[PDB]
This record gives sequence, structure tokens and C-alpha cells, in this order.
Amino acid sequence: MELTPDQQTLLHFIMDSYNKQRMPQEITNKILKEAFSAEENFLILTEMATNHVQVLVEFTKKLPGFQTLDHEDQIALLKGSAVEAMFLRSAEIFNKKLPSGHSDLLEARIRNSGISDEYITPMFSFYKSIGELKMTQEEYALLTAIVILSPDRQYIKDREAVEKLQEPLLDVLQKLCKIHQPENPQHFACLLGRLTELRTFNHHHAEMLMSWHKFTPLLCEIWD
Amino acid sequence: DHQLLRYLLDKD
Ligand SMILES: O=C(NCc1ccccc1)c1cc2c(n1Cc1ccccc1)CN(S(=O)(=O)c1ccccc1F)CC2
Repeated sequence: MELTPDQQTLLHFIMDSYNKQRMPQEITNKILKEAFSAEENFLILTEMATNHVQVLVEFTKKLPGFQTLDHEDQIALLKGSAVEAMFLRSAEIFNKKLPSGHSDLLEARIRNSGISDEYITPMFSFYKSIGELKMTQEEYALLTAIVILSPDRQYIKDREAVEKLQEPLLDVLQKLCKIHQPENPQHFACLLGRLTELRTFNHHHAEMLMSWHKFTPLLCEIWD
Repeated sequence: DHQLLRYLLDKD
């Protein structure tokens, strides 16, 4: 079995827009150079989350049919997915992108940034569970698009229009599981398992913000 | 409200 030309096209548009992302050299130099203090560590995470929201908006705009949605619905989707997309992208970087010694330095900074262990422990557990699935770049891209195009977010006016965009992405993802892992029929179910685990970070993050150093304009505005 | 998200969304 294979993807239809229509599904191959949809996948290519998602993949091209996903691979455009890159961690700015400036931020990576800060991870290496900045002093090891709670204040400097917190600011590094702030710069990382601000960069991600910009990267997230650019990726979202390129999602097939996203631009054809009502303008208010476009904003409500961005707002509702911001936190989940952040944790998913942070899981990818942890299990891939950052070097062995460089990721050890970033982990040291996260564990000394003023974030309570009540929030650090489910975060690193999620990173490990994601790592266990050995997700392909196609799976990370499609899962991010599925998270963004969630028809059950608050304040969407035309939910059916969003469903029409998300259903083909779930179809493609399930087909890619059947093609690339035919011996593991529960692979798609495990991917859905990370989606529900992602939803819990909405409450973990909202509680974390309620505990309190301030925010960036993209942060407490997309985070409410 | 959402002035930065709106700006980023609508540019180009
Ligand atoms: O880098 C990360 N994880 C991967 C990792 C880990 C350990 C070693 C190697 C790699 C990572 C984990 C977290 C945050 N980040 C940066 C990031 C990466 C990617 C996309 C957005 C933000 C930020 N958030 S936050 O709630 O937005 C926040 C913003 C400002 C101040 C404090 C904060 F907690 C906290 C959780």
C-alpha cells in the first residue's frame, strides 16, 4: 500500500514547511556562554519560547487550507495550540537536534531556571516516552499539524471547516504507520497516546504561570 | 488584543 498522489502532495507541503525551522545561532551561543544562574537560565528559555511562537505562526500559515479559514478561527487555533506545539517541538529537540554535550548544558539550565519539580518531572517523562516511539520527521510534522488543526479548541466559529482540514492529516498519518511499521499495528494508537499526554501540559503550564521575572509579548498574550 | 499574533499572521 502507498499514499495517493493527493496525500503525497499534502504530506510534501507539510514536510517542506516543517523543515524550514532552525535554532538561531544567537540562542545556541547563549546556552554555551551565559552564566549559570536562575535569572540567566529563565531568560534563555524565554528567548527559545519566543522564537518558537514565530516559527509556529510561519509553519501554520503554510498548512493546506489554514488560510481559507475565518480570520478569528485562525487566531483561536494558534492560541489554543501554542503550548502543546511548544512541548512537542521541545520533545523533538531533546531526542534529536541538540548535540550530546550541548543538550546536557541545556538540561542543566532547565533544571536550574526556577521551574518547580512538579512541572520538570512530567516534562522529561514526556520527552522519554516520545523518544521511545523513535518518531520520524514526517510523524513530528503531521502530529504538529494535527495539534494545530484541532476542531475542539475554545472559541472556533466554524468547527466543521477545521474538521475538514484535520481528518486528511489523520488519514495520512495512519497510512504512514501501516506502510513504514506494518509489523507494529499499534503504532498509530501510540502516536494518539502522545497527543492525549500533550493535552495535560495545558493544565501543567497554566498552573506554572499562576505561580508567578515577567513574559515576552508573544508569551503571556498567546498563553493568556 | 492579540496584536502580535495578528501582525505575524497577516504579514505577507
Ligand atoms: O528546550 C526545551 N526542551 C528541550 C531540551 C531540554 C533539555 C535538553 C535538550 C533539549 C524546553 C523546555 C521548556 C522550554 N524549552 C525551550 C523551548 C524549546 C523549543 C520550543 C520552545 C521552547 C520552554 N518552556 S516555557 O514554559 O515556554 C518557559 C518560557 C520562559 C521561561 C520559563 C519557561 F518554563 C519550559 C519548558
